This record gives sequence, C-alpha cells and structure tokens, in this order.
Amino acid sequence: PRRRVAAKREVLADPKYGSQILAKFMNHVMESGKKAVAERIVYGALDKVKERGKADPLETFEKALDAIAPLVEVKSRRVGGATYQVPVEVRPSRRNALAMRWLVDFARKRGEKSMALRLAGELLDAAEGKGAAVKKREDVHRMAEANKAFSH
Amino acid sequence: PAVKVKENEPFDVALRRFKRSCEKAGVLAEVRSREFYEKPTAERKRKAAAAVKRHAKKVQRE
Amino acid sequence: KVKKTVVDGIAHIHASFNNTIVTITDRQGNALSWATSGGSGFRGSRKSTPFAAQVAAERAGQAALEYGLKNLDVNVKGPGPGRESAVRALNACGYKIASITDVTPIPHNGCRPPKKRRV
RNA sequence: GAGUACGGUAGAGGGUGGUGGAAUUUCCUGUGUAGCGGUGAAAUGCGUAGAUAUAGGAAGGAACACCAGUGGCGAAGGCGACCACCUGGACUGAUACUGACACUGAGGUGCGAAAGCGUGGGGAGCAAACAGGAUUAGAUACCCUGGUAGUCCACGCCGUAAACGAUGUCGACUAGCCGUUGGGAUCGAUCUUAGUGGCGCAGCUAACGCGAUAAGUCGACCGCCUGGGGAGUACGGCCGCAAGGUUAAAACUCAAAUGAAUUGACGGGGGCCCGCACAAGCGGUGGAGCAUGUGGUUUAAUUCGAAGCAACGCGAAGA
Ligand SMILES: [Mg+2]
Ligand SMILES: [Mg+2]
Ligand SMILES: [Mg+2]
Ligand SMILES: [Mg+2]
Ligand SMILES: [Mg+2]
Ligand SMILES: [Mg+2]
Ligand SMILES: [Mg+2]
Ligand SMILES: [Mg+2]
Ligand SMILES: [Mg+2]
Ligand SMILES: [Mg+2]
Ligand SMILES: [Mg+2]
Ligand SMILES: [Mg+2]
Ligand SMILES: [Mg+2]
Ligand SMILES: [Mg+2]
Ligand SMILES: [Mg+2]
Ligand SMILES: [Mg+2]
Ligand SMILES: [Mg+2]
Ligand SMILES: [Mg+2]
Ligand SMILES: [Mg+2]
Ligand SMILES: [Mg+2]
Ligand SMILES: [Mg+2]
Ligand SMILES: [Mg+2]
Ligand SMILES: [Mg+2]
Ligand SMILES: [Mg+2]
Ligand SMILES: [Mg+2]
Ligand SMILES: [Mg+2]
Ligand SMILES: [Mg+2]
Repeated sequence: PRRRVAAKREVLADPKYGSQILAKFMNHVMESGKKAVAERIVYGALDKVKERGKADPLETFEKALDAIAPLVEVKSRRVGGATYQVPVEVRPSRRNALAMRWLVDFARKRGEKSMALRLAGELLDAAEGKGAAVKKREDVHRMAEANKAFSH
Repeated sequence: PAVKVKENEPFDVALRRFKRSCEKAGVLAEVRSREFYEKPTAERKRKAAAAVKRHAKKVQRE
Repeated sequence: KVKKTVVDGIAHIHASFNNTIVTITDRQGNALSWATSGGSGFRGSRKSTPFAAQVAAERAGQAALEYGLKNLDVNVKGPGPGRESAVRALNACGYKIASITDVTPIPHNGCRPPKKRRV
C-alpha cells in the first residue's frame, strides 16, 4: 500500500513436530478453513515419507524446500514500446513462500490416488531435483539469466 | 585526453582519473552537439536563453 | 594455423549508440582478434548495454591470449555505453594496461550532419 | 548646430588573391573473420566475390572546434581559420579653421535573407522531387535505407520575409541603483564620453507594460488607418525570361470580427499526496443445468414505472 502500515501477524503452532515451517506449509495446503483435513493430509504424507526409507521425514522436507526455493526472480516493466523483464534477487522470506506455493500447486495436478500420496511423491522426487517444481525453478533461473543485460 | 598507470596503483583510480580527464576535455558534449544539424536560428535562440538564465542566476545571488 | 608470437598489443574499443567493437592489434595496426556485442548473441536493445560490451571484451581477450600479449595499450573511441566496461573487462582478462587514450574524432567545422528527427 | 586639418585607438565592415589543421567520402594496399548498419521493435540496405574494424597512401569539395561574451562592426539585409594588398566609416584628445554651410523629404535613384531563374564550371556532406522498408483502418506523413535538382564559384536577373524592437528620422529637457564594450581625466576609487544590458521613482497606458536605448514632457517633416468577410483578390497600367511583383476596386453577405486581463474547466504540461487504483495473492463470473429481473417477439391482455457508473433478485418485506 501507499501508507506502508501493514503489520505482520504471529500465529504459528506446530503441534507434534514442533517445527516452525510445517505450520505454514499446512496453512498453504489448507482450503476453505478446514485446518484438520490439511493437518491429516500433511501428516499422512510425512508418514509415507518416513516409511519409504530411513530418511527423517522432516529433514527430507526442508531438504526439498532448500532444493526448490528460487534464487532470482524476473520482474516485468514496460519501457515505452516493449515490456522488458529485469532480474532481481529474491528476498529471504519470499523464497520459502514461493517454494511452498509451487510445491503444492504441482502436487495438485499429478494424478495418484489421494492428495497425501501426491504430496509424498512430490517430496520424494524433488528431494534430488527431478520434479515438475524443480524444472519450473530451472526455467525461472534460465529466464532470469537470459536477461542479465538489464539487471543493474 | 589520456592517462597512464604509474607506480603500481589499482585499476580503479586510473580508470576514474581517465573519466575525469575526458569529462574535463569535453568529448561527449562535442559528439552530442554534432549528432544532428542545428540551424542558426535555433543556435542563436539557445544562446539568448542561456544568457538570460545565466544573468538571472548571477543576480539572484544578491 | 601457423604460429606467430607478439607482445605489447593495442586494443581499440569502438563504441557507438548501437554497438561496440573491440579489436586487438599489434603496434603496426595488424588485427589479431576482434569481437562485437552483436556477435556475442544479444541482438537488439540488449546490444546497447555495458554488459554486452563486457562480454565482447572478454571474448576478444580470451582469443588474444593465444599469441601472448602480456601488455595492452587502450584506445577508446565513441560516445556510447560500453565505453568503460570494456576496459575493466580487458584488465580482468589478465593483461597489463599501460595507458588509456581517447581518440574520438572531432571535426573543427566539417560536413553538416543530418537533419533532426521529429519524434 | 554642421563640417575641415592633426596624432591616436578598437572592430566576424567590404573587395581581390594565397595558404592551413581537424573531420567526412571515394579509391589503392597489408592484417583479419562473420557479421555490420539501423530502430520503440524491426525490415529494406551492406557482407564470405572477404564487409564493418584496424594501419599506410592518394584525390577532391564544403565548413571554419576551442577563443565565444546581454561581446563587436555595418543604413538595413548581414558579417566568425590565417596572411598580404585595395578600401569605407565610427570612437578618442588638444589646438587651429569656415561661419547656419541645417533637419525632413511626395516623385526619383541605390542596396536588399532564403528560395527561384539564365549562361558556364564544380560535386565531399546534406537533401525538395523520387524509390524501397516499416507504422496504420488507410498513411501520397512523421520513422529507416538510398537519392537527383539545389546548396559552392563567376556574371546577369528576381525584389520578396514574423525584412520584428511587430515601435519613421532629427533635436531638447525629466529621481536613482547594478553589470559590460572602445577611450580619455583626478586622487585601486572618483569623474566624464559614445555604445550595449537588468531593475526602478514620477509620468503615461484599456491592460499587459514602457520608464535617459520612453510607449514621459515638447518641437520640424514624412508614411499610413477608418467594422469583419469578398480581398491585397478581379480588371487596367507598369516591371520580369518565367515564377510573379507592384498599384488597386465593386456587387454581395453578417452584426459582429477584435485587444488585454479575470473566474472555472480541460491538457497524450509540471510538482506533492491518496483510494483493492496498480503490484504481491486467494476465490470467482463469461462455458453447463436450474431460479430470477430485463430487452425482443407473441398475444384479447401479457398492467404501469426504473435505463451508463447512479436500471436489470429494482417499486414488489410474497401475482
Ligand atoms: Mg541518422
Ligand atoms: Mg577501412
Ligand atoms: Mg519613396
Ligand atoms: Mg541563394
Ligand atoms: Mg537556383
Ligand atoms: Mg523550377
Ligand atoms: Mg549547373
Ligand atoms: Mg543519405
Ligand atoms: Mg544555378
Ligand atoms: Mg511586405
Ligand atoms: Mg531578420
Ligand atoms: Mg511592417
Ligand atoms: Mg518614438
Ligand atoms: Mg531623443
Ligand atoms: Mg523595467
Ligand atoms: Mg498607445
Ligand atoms: Mg470593407
Ligand atoms: Mg495581385
Ligand atoms: Mg504575396
Ligand atoms: Mg495585374
Ligand atoms: Mg524560366
Ligand atoms: Mg487572450
Ligand atoms: Mg492485480
Ligand atoms: Mg450465456
Ligand atoms: Mg453460464
Ligand atoms: Mg415492465
Ligand atoms: Mg442487489
């Protein structure tokens, strides 16, 4: 806004993992106020993650999150005849939000049985750089570095 | 307009010194002037306006 | 394909409002390597930026390391961007810049220039 | 008052020749390899028949960076490289000299930007006309790549410009302050003289504004105006090689056309500020089926009203 008066809220209460980031992830997967359904979905996905193998499910979670947050972002700007696209570094807070939004949106459209299974598959595949989200990140990165001329 | 690198200084003062020397010489101004043709009416008008502004600038000091 | 060594080159930066051309020669004006902003693959509005000039100078310098050329003198000419980023690319290529000179041609009266654009 | 003789100053004042340095273009040669040029984005165009770049050389033409300045000179138009020659005027100081020899000026005579015209040269750049590429609904334009008359020189004609300070020439008086150009005197300062600028008291003006460079106070002479169109046009005359110039009406038509300033509104003018106005996000409508209001069509009747935002689940919280 113009006034620059927005103040950020503090509601962050991970119940049984005590991990600050998973509460925000569950807020992202929540639809229409149904906290419990999203709660169950995320916990089921993490159970699948912990039973596929020996990796700590939470640790796999932040490893995927690190391997999916973009470093630079492209911003459009019309210069009087053409709309160019400058690169700019992404703020530390925006990285995780973009990562979660992309991860959830791409897990939405996979096509397995239940949403928890979709999320688990996305976390397993993106934990090494093979998911749709990771290639979207690569597309954004190459698009940003192909416009390095403006940058500043 | 020319410079030299003398007695082992970084290539960050020599370049800036060269820029200052070129600005003092008046290279970009000369090129921008000969970029297109300015008819004598426009030249005389510009000189008159600049003189008026210079005189106002001098007078307003007191 | 035959070899020839040469030391103490001269690099000419030719900067216009649309492009930049970097040419490394010997003392006698014999060009060894050259590069351009358009040749680097920019091709348009991106061609008139100091980044394109820096990349062009990098390519030209890397080409010129073949012959040796431990030392370069510099001749800048033109009003456009890429005027200074080319030089600071050239040193980072590894050469020892002895001096920089501006050789922009200035008429004293000369021919009359084109008419003014009505934009 | 107006002129003459004598030293002395400053100046892109004018004419005739000679010569310089920077840069562009073309041409010859060496190196060198895939682009160059241009644009808001492109494309036309130029390149592997070796371009652009870079170095050496040659030819030619035109304009004269810095100095450069509310600076200078000239009746005006106008005049910027350097040197020699021919030549006009202005400013300045002392002494002497003539003795009203003056001012203005209808006819008349002469100079007069640029474009244009005639004859003969020249040809670098720029560029009407013209060609192609874009843009566009179209684009005989703006924009891009080319490009001929012309721009340059000699002689001759043309005789017009927002040829403007939109202010005729000459002379005399009327508070001041601050710069600057050429030059004298007095002790850096003061005085004085001919220019060139910024403010400003009286006074003047419809107002804006002028204000010793008057648009103030006066005198001498000249040119011109008499509502807006038609029209600076037609016809006649005179000039011109032509383009055209100059002098210059009427019928008819209207009741206005106009100048300066004031309040608002508007601007693809400027500066500050704001609002789910953008930006960053979440959920939708437009597709399907149904409910409901409206338009249109139909009917004996489909009862009246609401119509951009600010009408259409609205009057109607019940056909
Ligand atoms: Mg041009
Ligand atoms: Mg060449
Ligand atoms: Mg007369
Ligand atoms: Mg002429
Ligand atoms: Mg002619
Ligand atoms: Mg003709
Ligand atoms: Mg001829
Ligand atoms: Mg041309
Ligand atoms: Mg002629
Ligand atoms: Mg007239
Ligand atoms: Mg005039
Ligand atoms: Mg008049
Ligand atoms: Mg008068
Ligand atoms: Mg008088
Ligand atoms: Mg005044
Ligand atoms: Mg009056
Ligand atoms: Mg009349
Ligand atoms: Mg006539
Ligand atoms: Mg006429
Ligand atoms: Mg006649
Ligand atoms: Mg003729
Ligand atoms: Mg008015
Ligand atoms: Mg938005
Ligand atoms: Mg529909
Ligand atoms: Mg529908
Ligand atoms: Mg009704
Ligand atoms: Mg409603």
